[PDB]
Amino acid sequence: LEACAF
Amino acid sequence: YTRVVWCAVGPEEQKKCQQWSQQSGQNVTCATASTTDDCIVLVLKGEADALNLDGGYIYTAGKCGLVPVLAENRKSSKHSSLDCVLRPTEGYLAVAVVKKANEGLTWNSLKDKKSCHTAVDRTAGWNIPMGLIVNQTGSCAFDEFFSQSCAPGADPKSRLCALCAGDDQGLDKCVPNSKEKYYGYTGAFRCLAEDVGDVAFVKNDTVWENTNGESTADWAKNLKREDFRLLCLDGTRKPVTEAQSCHLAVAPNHAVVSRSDRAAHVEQVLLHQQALFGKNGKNCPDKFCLFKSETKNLLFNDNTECLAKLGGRPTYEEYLGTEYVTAIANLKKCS
Ligand SMILES: *[C@@H]1O[C@H](CO)[C@@H](O[C@@H]2O[C@H](CO)[C@@H](O)[C@H](O)[C@H]2NC(C)=O)[C@H](O)[C@H]1NC(C)=O
Ligand SMILES: *[C@@H]1O[C@H](CO)[C@@H](O[C@@H]2O[C@H](CO)[C@@H](O)[C@H](O)[C@H]2NC(C)=O)[C@H](O)[C@H]1NC(C)=O
Ligand SMILES: Cc1ccc(Cl)c(Nc2ccccc2C(=O)O)c1Cl
Ligand SMILES: *[C@@H]1O[C@H](CO)[C@@H](O)[C@H](O)[C@H]1NC(C)=O
Ligand SMILES: [Fe+3]
Ligand SMILES: [Zn+2]
Repeated sequence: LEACAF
Repeated sequence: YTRVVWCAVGPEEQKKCQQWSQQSGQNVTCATASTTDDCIVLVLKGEADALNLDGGYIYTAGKCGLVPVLAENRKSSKHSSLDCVLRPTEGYLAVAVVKKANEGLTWNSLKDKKSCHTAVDRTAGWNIPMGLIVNQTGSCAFDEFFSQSCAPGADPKSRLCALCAGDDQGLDKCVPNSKEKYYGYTGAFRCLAEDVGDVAFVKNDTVWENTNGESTADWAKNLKREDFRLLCLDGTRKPVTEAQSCHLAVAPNHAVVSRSDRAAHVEQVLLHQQALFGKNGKNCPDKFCLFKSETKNLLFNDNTECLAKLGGRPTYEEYLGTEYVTAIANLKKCS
């Protein structure tokens, strides 16, 4: 679910 | 300090943005990157302020904390009293399109065919048809479904880029920007019109706007609507007049995103800029039109009537809708 891709 | 830094994706958008910046007397200025994800990184770093995004890219940007500011609104049917800027957006219809002459291709016989996608991670081009295909096949190997594809952004040596053509010199194959001949809604529909692919995953408007003389571009100028059909999820084929009863999903409209701390200022500058250069803008077509690009959908879809205010100060999940966010999340479980 939880994380920015960068 | 009221200056807004737009992010242009690739060099055709950069040229357009440099024209807007000259006409705006540098109230807008331009940063450029090679892909939409790189522009999202520039906005995260504070080296650009904003860009317009497809709903799949709004999911990437919103997971990173960027927020929707204004949405594209095209011509509508109900609520004609309401000014474009105040009118609720309607979504657009994601479709699968094939040639009428490719008889007996249906949704149920797509396996091992050739496909044309707007880009990896985009709504109609990828999230909706690949999410549906992974679910129906019960398999995550969506890179093995079609025999060959053009899906800009995928690995250029893979089958998912085998049909991509690159630029006028044949460089940049499969890059997710307008230099790739088969990028975006118009490029994926050109991939089907030229019979490079068997199916294209685009939106209903792209079929209409690129047929029957609606485009004078060389590859489109002679295309006839009746030579295309839509693939419906119940296994039937319909004429392209029937998209309301033959689509894969209703997509949330493309929208401008920014950092949360610059949203209010981006919003105010864009509402002024479209008064100048929008559809009935004071300086459009005389000087510059923000919503035209010879069908290439540069910086905004060419069918955009205005950027509209959003009701309810929505988060990116509220703007995309819970159905769509859940569809994406499930698909991204595969990679
Ligand atoms: C599919 O897309 C086309 C193109 O946007 C829609 O046709 C336009 O619809 C408006 C009214 O909403 C007309 O004033 C335009 O003249 C039409 N454009 C063209 C080029 O014909 C069509 O309505 C859409 N179909 C559905 C079911 O949404
Ligand atoms: C792919 O399948 C999954 C699992 O059925 C779908 O995810 C569900 O969608 C509904 C409607 O939004 C929710 O009620 C469920 O709670 C979701 N389930 C799970 C496990 O997350 C998903 O929508 C399907 N993808 C597509 C494109 O239709
Ligand atoms: C019959 C059909 C089947 C599957 C989808 Cl995704 C859709 N798409 C929608 C239609 C109306 C309203 C919303 C949607 C949607 O995708 O959210 C419809 Cl319309
Ligand atoms: C530039 O922005 C300023 C401040 O809002 C405004 O006074 C001026 O009219 C703008 N001009 C253009 C051309 O965008
Ligand atoms: Fe889209
Ligand atoms: Zn809310």
